[PDB]
Amino acid sequence: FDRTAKPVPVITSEVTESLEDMIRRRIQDSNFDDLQRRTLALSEELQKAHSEISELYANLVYKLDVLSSVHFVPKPASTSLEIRVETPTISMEDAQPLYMSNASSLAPQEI
Amino acid sequence: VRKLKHHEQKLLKKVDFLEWKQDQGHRDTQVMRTYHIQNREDYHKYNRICGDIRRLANKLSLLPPTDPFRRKHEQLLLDKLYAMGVLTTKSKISDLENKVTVSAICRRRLPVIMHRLKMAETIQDAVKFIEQGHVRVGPNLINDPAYLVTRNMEDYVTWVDNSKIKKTLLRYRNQIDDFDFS
Amino acid sequence: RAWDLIRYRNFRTFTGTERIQFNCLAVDPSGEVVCAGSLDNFDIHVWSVQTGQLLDALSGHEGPVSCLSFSQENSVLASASWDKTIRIWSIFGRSQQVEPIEVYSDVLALSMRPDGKEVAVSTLKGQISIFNIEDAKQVGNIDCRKDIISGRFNQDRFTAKNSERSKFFTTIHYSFDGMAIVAGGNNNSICLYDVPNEVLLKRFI
Amino acid sequence: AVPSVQTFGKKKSATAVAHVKAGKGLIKVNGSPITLVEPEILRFKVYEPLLLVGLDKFSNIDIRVRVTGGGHVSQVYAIRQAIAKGLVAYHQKYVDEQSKNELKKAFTSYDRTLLIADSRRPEPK
Amino acid sequence: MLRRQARERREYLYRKAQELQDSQLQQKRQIIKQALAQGKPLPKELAEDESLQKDFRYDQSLKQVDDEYAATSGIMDPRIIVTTSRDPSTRLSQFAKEIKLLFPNAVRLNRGNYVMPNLVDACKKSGTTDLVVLHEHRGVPTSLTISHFPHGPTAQFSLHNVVMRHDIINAGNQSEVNPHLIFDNFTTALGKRVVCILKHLFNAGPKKDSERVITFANRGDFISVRQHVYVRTREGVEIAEVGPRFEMRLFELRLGTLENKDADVEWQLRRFIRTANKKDYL
Amino acid sequence: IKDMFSSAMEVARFEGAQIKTVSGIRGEIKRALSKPEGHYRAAFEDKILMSDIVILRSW
Repeated sequence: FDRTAKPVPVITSEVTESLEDMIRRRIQDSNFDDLQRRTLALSEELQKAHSEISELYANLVYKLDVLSSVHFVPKPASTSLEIRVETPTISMEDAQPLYMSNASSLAPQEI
Repeated sequence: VRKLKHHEQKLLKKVDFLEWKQDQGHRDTQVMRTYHIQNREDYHKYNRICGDIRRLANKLSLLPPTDPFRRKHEQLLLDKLYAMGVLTTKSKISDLENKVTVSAICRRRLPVIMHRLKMAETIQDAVKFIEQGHVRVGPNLINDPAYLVTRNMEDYVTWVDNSKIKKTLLRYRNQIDDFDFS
Repeated sequence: RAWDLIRYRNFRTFTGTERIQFNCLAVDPSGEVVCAGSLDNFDIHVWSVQTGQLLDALSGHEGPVSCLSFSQENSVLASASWDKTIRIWSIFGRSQQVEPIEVYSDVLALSMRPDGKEVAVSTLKGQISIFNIEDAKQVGNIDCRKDIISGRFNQDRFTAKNSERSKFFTTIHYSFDGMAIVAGGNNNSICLYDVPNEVLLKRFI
Repeated sequence: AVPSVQTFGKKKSATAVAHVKAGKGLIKVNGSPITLVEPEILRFKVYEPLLLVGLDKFSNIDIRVRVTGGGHVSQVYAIRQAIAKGLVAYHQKYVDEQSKNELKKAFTSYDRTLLIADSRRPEPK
Repeated sequence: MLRRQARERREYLYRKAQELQDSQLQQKRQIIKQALAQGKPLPKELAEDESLQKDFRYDQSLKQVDDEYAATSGIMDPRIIVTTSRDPSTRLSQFAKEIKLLFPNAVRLNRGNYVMPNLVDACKKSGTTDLVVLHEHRGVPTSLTISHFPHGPTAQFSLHNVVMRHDIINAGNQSEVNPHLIFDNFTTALGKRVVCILKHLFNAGPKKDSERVITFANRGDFISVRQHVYVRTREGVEIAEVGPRFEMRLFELRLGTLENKDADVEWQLRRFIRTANKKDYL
Repeated sequence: IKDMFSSAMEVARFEGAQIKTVSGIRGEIKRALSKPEGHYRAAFEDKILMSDIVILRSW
């Protein structure tokens, strides 16, 4: 007659010796699958193109967020360096005849 | 004016009082009807923004293609213009000049969204329910018909609670509960 | 963002994973943990103060987190959803257990007594309820829909009596005595409810 | 017309549709008086919204309650829920407000399950 | 949440069905880029388009895991639930614990008088990556489904040759550390679906010298999975087996969760077909 | 399906066999039913009738 399905394969020791000798080949060569983690001027005319076009985009974001009733979807990434200057930190606050902080802005560890 | 004759015609080949090239096909009226927007200057208050999308699209097209600014910068923008929901898909970068239309931004209006979510029957009738004060976004009810609604914020429009129009809905399913005083 | 008041500077700028808005905030009294809540995500993000990583994304709300606040006594925190449920969290020390307390409508702007044993809520029906923490039950509730003055705007089409704009309270803060609540919303009026006697004291336009 | 108020009551899979209208003081469950509820031990589990607040406040009202679904017990938790909700939502509508906050503070101190459905939604650990 | 979780599915479909009509435009923009790079001739229907010509000036700046797993892929660890069918036999209630041990971040919640809606719907709420439910015949476990929760796919697996770990000996207890994986003999595009739907059940980025490795081997259309530990001798690697032996076979693949029962069927094992026994991954 | 095979052992010599019907639907015969001696469970591709006559081709 005629069948209709290759049945359940019988696990002989011959199958496993074909299988565990595969695993030794992929461990010892260390080529195996795994779910790797996801990490994380130029020209005088081109920079002036870049500087115009970011001044226009920040004008656009101010308009579009006002349409959207401020509910703003944040920017994905942001990496920046900044430079702080040691001042006696009455001089970082607004013009007013008092103060709350007397020491310098740079920490003693940071100097 | 008169359905002027054939010899009147050739001298007045160009005059027309209703339709001008300045007037630009009356596109501004033609989409004010389809979305039922209240004040006239509302169109060109969008069409200044919807033009300003394309002017930023154009100069960002004039940068060279393998520039990690330019590749970063419109995909930065299509994130926002899809979150706000003016454009259907995020894939094409040339939706940003071709699919950004006023009728795209004029259907994230609140009364259109109340007609999309099948709240009111028609689109004029949704303006009738907003102006009377039956609809709300989260805590506070909204009263300007022309409230833009973010695709994220599009989840949260409901009928305002204890209203006479959210009471009638619950009577149809025979599921009122006056401990809520619905 | 964290800030210093001795030096006027950020310590660290805590951020999420997928860049979410943050409405509200809760700080561990022993200043180790800063929790924040959204409208976009409805997951309570949790940052450590030292390491700017997020320790954990506390989740389990339907609808956004309105407010978040910590006990100053035993440092359990309690969230305030818009799925009409206060959910009180216990996040310190091998417990990680959760207790939801259902309320009637959307809650917003929670606040906790300095006892650390009661939680005062402001729902959207107007009514302010006062729950216990060690039990899930409530002590009592005080009714705030009537004694709220509401304005009719200029562009309105409804009477000021039957608009549902402003008859709830978008904030509450217990007094440090633990005996009085001051509430204030998008309305014209501020209130001073007494907590045991359950009656307002004076209403401020 | 006729002043009525409809409230629901829900335990495991049992609903309870309690119409409350101004009347003479009869209280029916499925076209049968409330003194004939089935489990006969839990009959005082449905006399709780009668006897907590005081039986005087039922002198002018009708309580027509009809229930489906549930079992023997989990219907008795539905008729005690919809009578408490149907009483405390008639005093905010057609009787005085200060009655309602007296009731809602009475059912609360006794058992809060009378008012809001204790939904035992799952938890994964 | 319930309305939000529904409407992101609707937009994910319209973002997917847009790509099928824009796959044709995706193909033609390869031709424009190459002919601009190297090669003069340019085909007829792409010649007469002025639409696609102006369209290309923006389109020149454009550029793999599955689309459901794409947002999380390496960033967030999965948290998974192994749960059992209904009133389980005490053999399979052991066997759900070997599935709870074979993955990391796996908790075992005994199921009884839960419905599949309120166990799904109370899991999207609490937030889990996916759901592992088992079935059995007379103690021998037979079936197994993995179903990614935020409207993600599901994969009903039939598993034939099982050897539970509690049968063997009191040899000890498993390593439970993050495993390396081994995927063998996955060539088909449907085979890559089963890769990317199984792989994300493990915590991302295993160490280079973690000691237990979980092989998923596909000889003869039966995905055969074994659990191994290894140490490396002076010459060869020497391994030994702990944990379950499976044969396994997927037989239907919905695009919804296992709740849904009317979602779109990506793949379905046809048994009753003239060429059923012929092909592989069919 | 009844009275095609005499014993429950006779079915076991024939399981996995591509059974077809008059109506034209296919299937396989899978397990020998025990408590009567002859019958067996068989999964078709669609709902077989009562009025229908299964035939297993053989040589």
